[PDB]
Amino acid sequence: SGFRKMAFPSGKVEGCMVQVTCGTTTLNGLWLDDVVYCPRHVICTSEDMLNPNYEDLLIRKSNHNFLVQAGNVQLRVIGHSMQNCVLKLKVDTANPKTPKYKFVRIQPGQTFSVLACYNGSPSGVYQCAMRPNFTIKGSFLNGSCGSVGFNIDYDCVSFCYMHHMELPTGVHAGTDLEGNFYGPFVDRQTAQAAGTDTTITVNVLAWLYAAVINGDRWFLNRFTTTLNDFNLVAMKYNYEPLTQDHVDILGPLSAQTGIAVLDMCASLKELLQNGMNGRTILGSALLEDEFTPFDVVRQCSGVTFQ
Amino acid sequence: SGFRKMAFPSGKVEGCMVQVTCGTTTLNGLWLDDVVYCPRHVICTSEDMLNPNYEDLLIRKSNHNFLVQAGNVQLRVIGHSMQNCVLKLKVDTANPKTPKYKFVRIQPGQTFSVLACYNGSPSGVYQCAMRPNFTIKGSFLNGSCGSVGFNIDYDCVSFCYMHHMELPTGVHAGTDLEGNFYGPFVDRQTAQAAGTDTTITVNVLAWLYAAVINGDRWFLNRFTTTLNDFNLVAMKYNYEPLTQDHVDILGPLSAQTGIAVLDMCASLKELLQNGMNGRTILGSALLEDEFTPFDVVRQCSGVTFQ
Ligand SMILES: *C(=N)[C@@H](NC(=O)[C@@H]1[C@@H]2[C@H](CN1C(=O)[C@H](NC(=O)C(F)(F)F)C(C)(C)C)C2(C)C)c1cncc2ccccc12
Ligand SMILES: *C(=N)[C@@H](NC(=O)[C@@H]1[C@@H]2[C@H](CN1C(=O)[C@H](NC(=O)C(F)(F)F)C(C)(C)C)C2(C)C)c1cncc2ccccc12
Repeated sequence: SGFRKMAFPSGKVEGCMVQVTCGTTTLNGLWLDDVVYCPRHVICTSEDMLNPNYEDLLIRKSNHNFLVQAGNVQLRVIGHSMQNCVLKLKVDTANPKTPKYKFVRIQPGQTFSVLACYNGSPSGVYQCAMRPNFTIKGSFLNGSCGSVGFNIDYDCVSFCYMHHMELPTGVHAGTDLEGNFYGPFVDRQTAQAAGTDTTITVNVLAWLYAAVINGDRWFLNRFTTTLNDFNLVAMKYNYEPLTQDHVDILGPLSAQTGIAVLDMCASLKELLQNGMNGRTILGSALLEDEFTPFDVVRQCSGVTFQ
Repeated sequence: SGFRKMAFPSGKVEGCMVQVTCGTTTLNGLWLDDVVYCPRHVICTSEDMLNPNYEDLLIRKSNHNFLVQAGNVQLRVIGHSMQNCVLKLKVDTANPKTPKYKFVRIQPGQTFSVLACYNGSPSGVYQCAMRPNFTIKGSFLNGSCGSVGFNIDYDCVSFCYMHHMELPTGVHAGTDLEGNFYGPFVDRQTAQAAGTDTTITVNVLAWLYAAVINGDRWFLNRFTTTLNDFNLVAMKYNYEPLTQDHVDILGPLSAQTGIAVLDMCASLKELLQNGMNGRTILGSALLEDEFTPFDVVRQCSGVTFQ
């Protein structure tokens, strides 16, 4: 038992991280087979990143303007192209550590692990969710651009996120691995801001099931509610609506605990209307929304990856 | 910016995890050079683990009673011995993935990363602290015995923890890598229980500094206090005493924020006496004590590992 915000083992991704330098900008790249992926704003300078034209900036570059460092070895760039907001740097060596991988785009509400990197060297790993407003509440400093987010499904790394920028509220925005931003953010230095967020209702319910599984039951009650009457309460507390597909996804957890999904919604209603009254759930005094039903089954049942 | 509970990249440790089977018990082992380390209770059976004599149990075992699985390869055990509560299984192959490593024993209050494993396959990574009562609040199921806790200092893995058991409150107990338990726990199935815990004061203060660095300042005040008058409040709220060495360790963070350590203690006093009044700090409605001053400097400055 116990419940922790748990990331995937990062080894398979560590072997893909490299350092990309262009001009006086250094950031991280992702080396798979003979391609290095990195944020296109690497080709910009301080006065470029105000309002850049990336097609213009890139045509003025040469293969030799890109320095790729794989640990303490020199990768020769033999080609370069832009794909949306990422650069693809063709190099003369295939990464021998290339795992089986996919490029997938995730939904707000889903989670992934982040391997934060600086100068191509991995620094730490942690678990994030894609917020409903398409930002992520990450932990990122100067130099961290190009760190990636991923999930692991058996032996295959599904890359879903590459870091590009920090917004004024301290949250982070980036792209999928085909270079398409999550949310309405652009890789240029405007006054852009996050925009209003919501709480991920199905995840909160999943985490309440994790708490029951781990022995926290004080918030349970004999009450029930209808889906429609629950969603009225959700809207007022800026939770997002619960759908029948969410109820279905919570079925296994419902079955395992014997607590009907709509019964747990009634528990959530009461928590939203009364608060917790000085008590905690799974070591938190807040309702946690960054665990999916999958994450909970994973950790409260024990699946591995090879 | 941002602040996350961040673990070390796990790759260097993933390459050391193996599966150890003896009888009908399977758990995890740690393979360094030509030795596999694992909890000694692997040699016990259901009726053995009540009150075992491990010297008796081990003399009745042979090298061939230990099955060591390194992925999908067979390691031949060529020797076995007991060192306190761990077994050392001499195998006929040195682990080619052996990192530079040390065996260190940590202090309550210090943190480490855990690579939870099942059947020798790594499942997830997360960050824990050694509680003042020598337990850890981990996330561990059947089969997870022998997963290890570690820190990384540049390229060298300092192993500090190997998992042995879950206590009735759902918290976890284990040993250092020389087999000596943390705390007053034994690898036998008694009625043993955690014992009373305290909050790690210096860590809370460090985390308050992380919050200031990240823009949370609402809990700051013009008040100050003396170390003695702070420690009077700490005792009443079951925080542990703050020492002058703690004040010194918090110096860099103090300097960086311009908030004197004793000023931040006065802020902590007020938080303990008034609570937070519906506000949050770094996304928490509780005072967090599982980040050390080092962890905070690490994440709010950006050190890597190679
Ligand atoms: C990458 N290592 C770094 N981010 C950038 O360099 C991007 C890049 C340039 C500015 N930028 C930013 O993240 C923002 N800028 C913005 O315009 C904003 F707010 F997103 F709209 C700054 C935080 C630097 C002002 C362009 C082309 C958008 C990076 C990544 N994560 C965190 C972080 C923290 C501090 C400095 C740089 C950071
Ligand atoms: C290892 N994979 C497993 N732990 C054990 O097998 C140890 C081992 C036997 C019993 N044990 C336990 O962790 C406790 N037993 C206790 O006696 C206690 F509470 F610690 F005092 C049980 C939780 C199984 C009752 C001995 C020799 C102490 C393990 C490790 N982590 C979690 C976990 C959860 C469920 C089952 C087994 C678990």
